[PDB]
Amino acid sequence: APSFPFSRASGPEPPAEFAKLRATNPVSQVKLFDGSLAWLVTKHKDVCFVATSEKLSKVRTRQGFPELSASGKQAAKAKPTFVDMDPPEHMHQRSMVEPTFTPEAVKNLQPYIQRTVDDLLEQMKQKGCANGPVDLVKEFALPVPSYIIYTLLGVPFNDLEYLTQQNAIRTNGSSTAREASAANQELLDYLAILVEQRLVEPKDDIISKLCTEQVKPGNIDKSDAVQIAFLLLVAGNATMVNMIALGVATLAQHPDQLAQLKANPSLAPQFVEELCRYHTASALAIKRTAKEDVMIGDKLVRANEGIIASNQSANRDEEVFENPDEFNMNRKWPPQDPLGFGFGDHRCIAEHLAKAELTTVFSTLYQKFPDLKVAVPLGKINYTPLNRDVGIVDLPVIF
Ligand code: HEM
Repeated sequence: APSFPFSRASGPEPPAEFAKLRATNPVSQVKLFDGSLAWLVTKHKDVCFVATSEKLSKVRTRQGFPELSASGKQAAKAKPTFVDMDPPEHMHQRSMVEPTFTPEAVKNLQPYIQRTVDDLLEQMKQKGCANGPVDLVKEFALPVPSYIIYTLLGVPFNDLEYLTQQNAIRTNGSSTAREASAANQELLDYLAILVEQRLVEPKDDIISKLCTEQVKPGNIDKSDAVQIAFLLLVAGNATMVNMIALGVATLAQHPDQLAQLKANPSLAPQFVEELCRYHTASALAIKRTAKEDVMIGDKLVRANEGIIASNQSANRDEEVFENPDEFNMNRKWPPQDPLGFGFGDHRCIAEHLAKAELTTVFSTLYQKFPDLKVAVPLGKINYTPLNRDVGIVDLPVIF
């Protein structure tokens, strides 16, 4: 059995194994970092089944749960938030914070989203690139999702820049473990203090809603509220940064499609749908353990055996998406959903927010900077390490 996670075939490409497995062995065993074996599911139809089957569990203290690193195994010990829950606990807690992420709520947030993107682009203009390229990640891709999610949680304007930097330090590949866990402690301590404040005078933010509607009635206590606020911050932010940077890089590699976006910014939604299919930047989140024996394709998954469902592989499934390895924002979409955001009950709570952010960015970026260009050769883009989720560490641009 091959070791898993697989490495990406190159900087922007998924692992090569998935294509071979989809054609010859779509449900296979892989070897995890700790020698334990797990089942790997690679086809769109089977990913959808894993994501929704009531015989499979996300509870991480069940025997056989497939942790991919040593830190996930100790992370498993902490009191769980709804990302690691099964029904009916899962939706009991998830529904406490879902109101802010509904399509209606996200529609009302659109003016604020546009203003955040506008402001940060204008800052970047004023900084200019008269002394060399600027890092689109640091100047724009990192603060855009960071400022929005922090603001929704209830962080006041003056604290945004410091906390944005701390959260970036958490997941920066060149941080030592001491730097990353200190940045991590910094974030938890700040949220605990903000929870204490909102318990005394609530405002109009997610933490205030949790304090008022759940903590004070006793449905949860303040430490649960900190953990839920922390989950909402860290679950999607690094992914959002990578999607933004990956969109810019992808457009630089497909000049003809960038020219269409420049001449019709209303194509941004369709560009965003294809970006999220093609660059599946969160590909290791759909994991389960089997509560009972369960049949997936021609394999029997025994109870207490772990499953990993690759939505990355599913998004390149030739049986669903014609010419899946071509980036085509003008593609015709089948009936089946792309799985960039997962599937079923656990499907990314922030799907509508994330798409509205991505769509606002790509309908605005090139209207502001019609000559935005990646300043290094495309073969020299600094992608994330090949053993991690696809992403871009830094992206020098001129405009
Ligand atoms: C392009 C950006 C993003 C992508 C591609 C993405 C992707 C995903 C994926 C694949 C999952 C697993 C879903 C499943 O189990 O079926 C997920 C879950 C989740 N995401 Fe996102 N995400 C993004 C942005 C965000 C943001 C901005 C937030 C928070 C503000 C967020 C919060 C969550 C949470 C809380 C879950 C767990 C939901 C649950 O288990 O009920 N994500 N996301």
